[PDB]
Formats: sequence, structure tokens, C-alpha cells
Amino acid sequence: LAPLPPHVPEHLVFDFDMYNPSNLSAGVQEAWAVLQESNVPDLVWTRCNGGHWIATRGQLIREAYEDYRHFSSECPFIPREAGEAYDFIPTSMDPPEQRQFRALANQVVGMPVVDKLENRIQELACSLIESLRPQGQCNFTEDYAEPFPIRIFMLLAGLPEEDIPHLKYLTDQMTRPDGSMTFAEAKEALYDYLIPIIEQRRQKPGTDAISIVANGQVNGRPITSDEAKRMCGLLLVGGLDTVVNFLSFSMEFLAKSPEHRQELIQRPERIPAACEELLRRFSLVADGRILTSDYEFHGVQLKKGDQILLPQMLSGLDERENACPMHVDFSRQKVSHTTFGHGSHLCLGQHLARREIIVTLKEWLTRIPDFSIAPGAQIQHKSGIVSGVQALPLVWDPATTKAV
Ligand code: HEM
Ligand SMILES: CC1(C)[C@@H]2CC[C@@]1(C)C(=O)C2
Ligand SMILES: [C-]#N
Repeated sequence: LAPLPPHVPEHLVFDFDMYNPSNLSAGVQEAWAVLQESNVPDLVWTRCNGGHWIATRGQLIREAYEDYRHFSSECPFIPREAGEAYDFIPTSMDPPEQRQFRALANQVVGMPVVDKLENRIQELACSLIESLRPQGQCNFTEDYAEPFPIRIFMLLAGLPEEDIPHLKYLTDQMTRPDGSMTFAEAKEALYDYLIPIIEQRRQKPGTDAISIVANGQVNGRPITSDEAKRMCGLLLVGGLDTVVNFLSFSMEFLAKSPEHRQELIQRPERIPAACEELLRRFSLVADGRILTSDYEFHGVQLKKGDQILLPQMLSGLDERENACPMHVDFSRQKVSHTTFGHGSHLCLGQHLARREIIVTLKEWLTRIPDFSIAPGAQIQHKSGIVSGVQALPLVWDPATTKAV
């Protein structure tokens, strides 16, 4: 716990640790939900991780992400040093500067790309699941959650699969550091990996994601090697962590809820809707912004330079946004959430994300309609910029499956 700033009132102190929440054993989302208990203020200050503010309700989370004139993405991560080393593009930029680079990235992961990858996405999912089907068991995180979205991304990026172990390790230290490496070191290592690749792809322009970025233009002029590295770096982290973790959260839930499995099996056309509801309930991201000047937010005096965590994960779990938030209802009328962010930085890979999610659910339930958490297993979650599932052992009776 760091020394409490002079301008922060004692009653707003709620020592929540984002990389190791106290009620984590009850489930990572539940651990964060504590910030929304009846007594907890809308905006509290935690002396943990160097010290920072934490907006706990969707109304404040949304407003902050919308007001980029006060809440700047220049320093988006906690701890401070990580937020200061963080220079990925376009996430470390604010409008209007951000807009030009965001258009180029949208060109490599946007919906048009999701359409080009449709077949490979479909093929890989079915292939991985069919290989697992006869086994009657699997380590979901290692056997599907990771390989499915990561191999698709490496394919798009035109990068050898043999590089996955290294890159996944680095991305992981940026979102849920184990301690061995600082954000800055992990970031430098990732950039080191990319520098030669970007240079080769600028000499021999190709069709892959790195070549498209590196040979691209930003609102009319040539992107720089430095800018390309900063953009590609972000893309790798984006393609290697969130979807991977989200899939495990969703499968864990379905593995524990026979009735929800029944519903999608009976009405597959509801899968897209179920995807959205799961995204709300199992939202998993939480980054933030930095104050550009002294500003009073919701009755609370914020100081220039202060860091504020705006958990994208919290908005959808807020009862003021969704009645009975911890409950999963695929028929929920108005599924409100900020799972893919809010404001001008709304996730660019959300379309690739939903496709991977929907395909996974459709193809998995198609072949392995019935499954459960392995006997006696206790699922462990992890927390950080991107929260996730440590391991997910599943089992099923091969006799109930079907090859398609
Ligand atoms: C379940 C999956 C995913 C979730 C929940 C998610 C969530 C988010 C969130 C919350 C942001 C904004 C953070 C901020 O405002 O500081 C974001 C940004 C971004 N995401 Fe994702 N994302 C997902 C999948 C992907 C995938 C598959 C990619 C593809 C590589 C990707 C690429 C990006 C990019 C490029 C940005 C930066 C946009 C900008 O700063 O303007 N995301 N994502
Ligand atoms: C917070 C994010 C999910 C968003 C894209 C990947 C991520 C970890 C970032 O650094 C920006
Ligand atoms: C976006 N990961």
C-alpha cells in the first residue's frame, strides 16, 4: 500500500488489488463485484499498485471513456511505470491523433478481414474439436482456448506457430505479470521480435497483417517503422490474450450449466445472443486513463496526473445497468455492457472476437453437446489487465458425441 495522496479523502479508500483481488476464489468477476456492494462508493481510491482511482459503476465508467479531454489514454495501464512505458498504437493516443492509425488497424482486423478468414476459422474450430471429441476429456485452456484464436491470429499475421510459446509468454506478462519481467521489458522483447519482420515486409510487401500495417498509410502519408512496430505490437497482444481467456470463462459456465447447454442445442440461432450475454457476464478487461488536469468528477476532486482504472468488466455487472447481473439469461432484453470498451477506443477486433466465440459455441455443442467440469476439480481464475482462467479440465462421455 502506497502513501495516501493529500487530496484523497479517507472515506473513499477501498484497497482493491487489481492483480490479486481478495475474493478471487469465488470467481474473478465476483472478486471485482465487491466494488459494487451497497456500502462501496461510486468512485474509490486504492493505495494498492502505486495508488489509483477506481470508478465502480457503469455510468462513471462510460462517462470517463467518453471524455478523452480529461481522461487520457496516454497512460492507460497500472502500475504507473507500465502506463508510462505503454506506447502501443492507437491505444496510447487520444482523438484526433488516434483516428488516423485506428483506421489502418481496422483495415487488418476489421469485419472485411473476418470475412476472408471465415473458412479457416470454421475449419480450425471443427478440426480441433473433432480431435478432442473421442478422448472424453481435455485441458480446455491448453487444448482449445489458446490454440484456436492464437493460430488464427498467427495465420493472419503470417507468423510461424513455433513462435507462439515466446509471444504468448510476453503478452501474458503485460496483462497478468508473474513478476519475472516488467511491462516495459515485455514490451521491448515483443518489439525486438517484430523489428526485423517489419523491415523485411517493407522490402517485400505481402498480404499478411504485418505487411499491411508496415506498408500502410496513415491519412495520406507513409507509416514509419516505429509506428508500425507500435501498431503491430498492440495487435499481437490483442490477438493472443482476450479471446483466449474469454473462451475459457464461457465454456466453464456452460460446463457447469446443463440448462444453458440445452437451450443452445435446441435453438442454435440463439447462439449470437448467448454470445453477447456471456460477454457481459464474463467481461474480462480493465485498463484505464490518466487525468490531463485537475478535475472534479462526481463530487470527487481528481488531480492532474492521477490514474483512474475504469473497469470495462464492471459496467455490465452493475445492477443499475442489468437486473440480476450475476445471472446469465440468453433471452435478456437489453444486454448492456462495455466489454469491448467504450468511446473512441472501442475494440477493433470485436468482430473477429464474436465470430470466434459464436463458431466455437456452435461447433463445440454440435459435436460435444454434453460435458462437465472434471470430477473434484476446482477452477482457478487470475486477475489483471485481462483476467482469465488458470486451467479448465473438462470431461464427457464419447458415446454421447457425434462427428460432423
Ligand atoms: C473477447 C475479446 C476481446 C475483448 C473483450 C476486447 C476488449 C477490448 C477493449 C476493452 C479495448 C479498449 C481498451 C481501451 O479503451 O483502452 C480493446 C481495444 C482493442 N482491441 Fe480488443 N478485445 C477483444 C478481442 C480483440 C481481438 C481478437 C483483437 C485482434 C487483434 C483486438 C484488437 C484490439 C485493438 C487493435 C484495440 C485498440 C483500439 C484503439 O485503441 O482505438 N481485440 N479491446
Ligand atoms: C486493454 C486491451 C484488451 C486493449 C487491447 C489489448 C489490451 C491488453 C491493450 O493493451 C489495449
Ligand atoms: C483487445 N484485446
